[PDB]
Amino acid sequence: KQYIISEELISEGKWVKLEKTTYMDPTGKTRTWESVKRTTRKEQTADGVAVIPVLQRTLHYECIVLVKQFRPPMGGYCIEFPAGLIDDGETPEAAALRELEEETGYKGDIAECSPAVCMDPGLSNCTIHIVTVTINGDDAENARPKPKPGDGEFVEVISLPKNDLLQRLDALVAEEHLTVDARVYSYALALKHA
Amino acid sequence: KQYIISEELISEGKWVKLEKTTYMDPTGKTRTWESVKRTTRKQTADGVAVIPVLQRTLHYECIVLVKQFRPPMGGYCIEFPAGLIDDGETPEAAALRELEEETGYKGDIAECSPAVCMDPGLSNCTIHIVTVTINGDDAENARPKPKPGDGEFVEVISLPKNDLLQRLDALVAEEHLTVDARVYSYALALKHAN
Ligand SMILES: Cc1cc(C(=O)Nc2ccn(C)n2)on1
Ligand SMILES: [Cl-]
Ligand SMILES: [Mg+2]
Ligand SMILES: [Mg+2]
Ligand SMILES: [Mg+2]
Ligand SMILES: [Mg+2]
Repeated sequence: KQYIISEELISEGKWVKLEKTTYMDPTGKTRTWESVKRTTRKEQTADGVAVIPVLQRTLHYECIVLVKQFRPPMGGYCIEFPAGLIDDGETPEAAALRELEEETGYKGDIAECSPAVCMDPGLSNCTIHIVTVTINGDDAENARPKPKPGDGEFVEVISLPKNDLLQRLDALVAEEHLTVDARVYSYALALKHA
Repeated sequence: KQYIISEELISEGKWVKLEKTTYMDPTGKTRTWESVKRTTRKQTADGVAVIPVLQRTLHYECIVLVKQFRPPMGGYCIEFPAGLIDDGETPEAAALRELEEETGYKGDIAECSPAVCMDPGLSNCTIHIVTVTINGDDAENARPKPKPGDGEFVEVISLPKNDLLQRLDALVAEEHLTVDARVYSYALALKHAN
């Protein structure tokens, strides 16, 4: 029934643009919407990846590896899955493994890769693949992992046991000014609910 | 250590604005970021998203989701029921309200998250995730009445909780829909639990 009629550029930065979207509603009426897009998306199947990194070690409970960094749009520190945009010609899986190593120091093994999923679809066209990766924390490569932050990247690693993730996140929110990502929270909630 | 120095308005629409944020990086170097914000924030958060657990005796427990055309996406998306919080509305009340408007179901609040971020490298947008149970055996949830506001057009899709990820994957492959990242994250964790 519904579909896009036109997309008009309102304003274009280096990284983000705003568009006036005209679309057909299901009654047959023409309507508009204000849409955010990135300018960096080329032939990739999504803008980025987010990594669900399950750190596995003998005689340890599994941990979910998270990152904390200052996010200028939020004006503060956020706890998130490791994540980055996909380079031109790069696969989602390669992007995931690369960002996970850059942000955390860990070398993961691919487990699964989602289809492109939408970040905030009432506002933007932005999409990611969520890539689940296991980390063999008994491997010597993963013994004392050091982040390789890029230019302007400043990332702290937080590994939380999977079996208590929601409470551990809540404890972090209680003891500090910082925001948990909605995908991380959704993941922690389902772990409780299961 | 890092903080915001100033925010420059680039473009302001009715619903969304684009800003250039100046911030201090941890090395002491001043840097810029392009940031999106909504023009509607008042509240605890921009919006709510509802995790609606449909409980009917002798049936599988279902998660109730919604399918809508999303103009920024140019396509249809599957999401948790959700909307913006009305000025002077509590998150819990916004959750029950949106759930009724979008699905027709009348639910009970189980728990409510702190404000969590939507896409923190792009925007300041935040929501509360509100877990709600729905007694599907009550008369008020027999023939649920969806009350769409002006221009909203929503289809309701209930999927079994214990199979959610496989059911979503199927909807993507066969219906060319985009699943929301929070929904996908929830589904993954249901599989990853234990
Ligand atoms: C973001 C975002 C949300 C909307 C939206 O519903 N816009 C409407 C509805 C009625 N008018 C006059 N504009 O557009 N962009
Ligand atoms: Cl529940
Ligand atoms: Mg990153
Ligand atoms: Mg990165
Ligand atoms: Mg809605
Ligand atoms: Mg509504």
